[PDB]
Amino acid sequence: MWHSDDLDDLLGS
Amino acid sequence: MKTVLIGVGQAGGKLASALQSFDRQTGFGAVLDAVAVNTAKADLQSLPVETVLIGQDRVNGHGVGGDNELGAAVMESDQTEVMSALDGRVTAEAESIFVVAGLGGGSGSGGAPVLAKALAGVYDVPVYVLGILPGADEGALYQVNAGRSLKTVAREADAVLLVDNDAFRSAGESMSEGYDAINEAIARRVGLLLAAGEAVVDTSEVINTLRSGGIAALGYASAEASPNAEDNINAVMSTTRRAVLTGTSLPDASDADAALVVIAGEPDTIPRKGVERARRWVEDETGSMQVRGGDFPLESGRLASLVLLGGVERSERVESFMERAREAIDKAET
Ligand SMILES: Nc1nc2c(ncn2[C@@H]2O[C@H](COP(=O)(O)OP(=O)(O)OP(O)(O)=S)[C@@H](O)[C@H]2O)c(=O)[nH]1
Repeated sequence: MWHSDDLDDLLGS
Repeated sequence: MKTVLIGVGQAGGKLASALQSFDRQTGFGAVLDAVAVNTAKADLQSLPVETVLIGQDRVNGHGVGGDNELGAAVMESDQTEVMSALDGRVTAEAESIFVVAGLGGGSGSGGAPVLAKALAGVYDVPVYVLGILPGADEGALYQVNAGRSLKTVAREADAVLLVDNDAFRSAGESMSEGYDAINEAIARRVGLLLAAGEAVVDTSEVINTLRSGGIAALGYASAEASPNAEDNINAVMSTTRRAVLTGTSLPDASDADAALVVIAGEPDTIPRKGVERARRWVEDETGSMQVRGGDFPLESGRLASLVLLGGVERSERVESFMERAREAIDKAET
């Protein structure tokens, strides 16, 4: 799974 | 899908920068390189990508002022310098090349088809145009430039993925915010499409979707995900519907020859029945006999459907766009 550093959701608005 | 971006003109360089910036920040690494080509020196100086200035012997670094035919001639004369920026940049790892352009301008409009046709005739990978359609309120000159440009790139490129500026609007926005907001939305959409192949959706699914040629559209929509996959069946259906019907980069792009349905999110939250039914729905809605599908596992609190539609036809927006463009020309010829 691609893990996200930083607090912003990749699929966010 | 590992790609090389070449912006042509002001809009093209801006969108190409945003896409590379998205790829870099997320760490996906799908964008192997990015270069902006222009005839306006000031445009190039602000961009964080490699820049190539052409046409100084004709227009002295100050752009071609919406003159499509001057935009084409300069790219003809100076294409070697352009192609040579790509020498050490279109590496062996490249799986495609995107020529990114505003179709209504002078430089992108004129130069994009020329560069697309030059690249298509030498590299083995597909050459795509990421083309920006002018808003319906834009001047006749821009509608005419885009009309001709769109016609030419649809023949010379392997496909033309269209962005309708009118599709991305937010009440109250400043002029520059608007453009940045459009670029950023496009970057996220395209970037995710490019990233899916880098891990799982094979890059070949993207290539075979676009293989039919002509106009393409890219749909996107998202929803909060429940930790339980069963709760997300509706979410998958509805994001997929929205991606195809409202969330598309070109409005009214349902009637397509091919499609690729990517559901993105955490693996545990993506329901089998949701995905199966969502793909089947896309097949019923598009009439396409070539609907492909795959999942993009990524960290998120949400789920999204990312739907690429290849060989788009009978789009009201496209037909409306061409209609006004021909009416401008008819009115202009007199
Ligand atoms: N999505 C997007 N569209 C843009 C942006 N900047 C300009 N456009 C649009 O692109 C078109 C103009 O293309 P542009 O790239 O600016 O012209 P040019 O090719 O550089 O050449 P010109 O100055 O002679 S008109 C217009 O439709 C305009 O609305 C941008 O940053 N993002």
